[PDB]
Amino acid sequence: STEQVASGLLINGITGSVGTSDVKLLAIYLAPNAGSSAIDLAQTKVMLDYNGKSVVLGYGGNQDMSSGNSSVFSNDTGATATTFQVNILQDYDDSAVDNAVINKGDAVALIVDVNASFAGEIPERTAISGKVQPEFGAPGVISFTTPASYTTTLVELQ
Amino acid sequence: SVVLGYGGNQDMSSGNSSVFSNDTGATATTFQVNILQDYDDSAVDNAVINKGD
Amino acid sequence: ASGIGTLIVFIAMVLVAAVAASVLINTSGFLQQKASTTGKE
Amino acid sequence: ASGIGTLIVFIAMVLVAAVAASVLINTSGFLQQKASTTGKE
Amino acid sequence: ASGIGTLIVFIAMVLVAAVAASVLINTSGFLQQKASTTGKE
Amino acid sequence: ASGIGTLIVFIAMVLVAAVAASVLINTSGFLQQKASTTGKE
Repeated sequence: STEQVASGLLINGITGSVGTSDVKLLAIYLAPNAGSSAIDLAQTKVMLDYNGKSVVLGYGGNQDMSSGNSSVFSNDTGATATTFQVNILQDYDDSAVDNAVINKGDAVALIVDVNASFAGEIPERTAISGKVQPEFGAPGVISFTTPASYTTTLVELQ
Repeated sequence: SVVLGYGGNQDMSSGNSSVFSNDTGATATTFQVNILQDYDDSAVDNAVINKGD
Repeated sequence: ASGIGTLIVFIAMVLVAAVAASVLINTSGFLQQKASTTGKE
Repeated sequence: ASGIGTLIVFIAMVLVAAVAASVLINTSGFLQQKASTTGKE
Repeated sequence: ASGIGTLIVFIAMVLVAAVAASVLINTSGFLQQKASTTGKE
Repeated sequence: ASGIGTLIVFIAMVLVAAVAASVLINTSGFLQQKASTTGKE
């Protein structure tokens, strides 16, 4: 019972990609709270809520070890449409390179495709919630109420 | 969206000049570190910044 | 015979502690995400 | 038996304190970098 | 004949008392060393 | 026979009370001596 009150999961920034007519890829940064024992990314599920659609996701069998490289939106983004994808940004004692275990101090990004999972688009002036429930910790809450104008090919959302 | 990391080259230029003219040829996926002030030489090796560097 | 002093108090206070903590953790996300939008709007 | 007074209050208030502080630290950078450009533009 | 009232209750309650005490002593070190690191981290 | 109700609960709760108090006393000096330097620096 101490492990349930101790652990957690902290969202610290959400970006999105655009470039045809509307947003179709989301990138979520992520980091564990500084009391968590061992967050295991093989069993964490993301819910999203939009347009009368409540969508539950699961882990997808593709990842990358991009610690040193660049161009986050240009490597291995073709195994989507029912799952999310995991990228590693920082790992000292290489405990997350295999079998998805985050210790105290990593940085892991998530990539979700929207066009092939909602069957459509995500226009402006909307409001979407959602949760990133771990196995036993406390969830981080999502809110990315969209801006009223799209200008560049890479827009910030949170 | 470009993510960088630490690069294996640095310098101890505390006293010299011409920042854009020394050891700028180990780039293209990383950044490079120069030291401008360190009293108790705690950042000369292994990159530890104390209070006041 | 009377050495069941843990079953009376320990498990019950652990569960009540978890409940009273889970109130305070879950009551903060609503107000932080309501207060964060207000300044930058 | 009833000496679990730290698990009720201490860890929960430390986490709520960190959350309520991280709101106030992260809400200031947007307004300082919006107010700094306004004068010199 | 019936003066064996100590063998029924005394030794058994001493052992159950030692067990129920050794639970409460040994269950506190984990939570104190988990709560001490949390504040100063 | 069953009048050993003090050995079960009393000594164990006194020791657990001392431990749970010694956590709270010793966890405050670090944060007070970290917070006192911060303002006057």
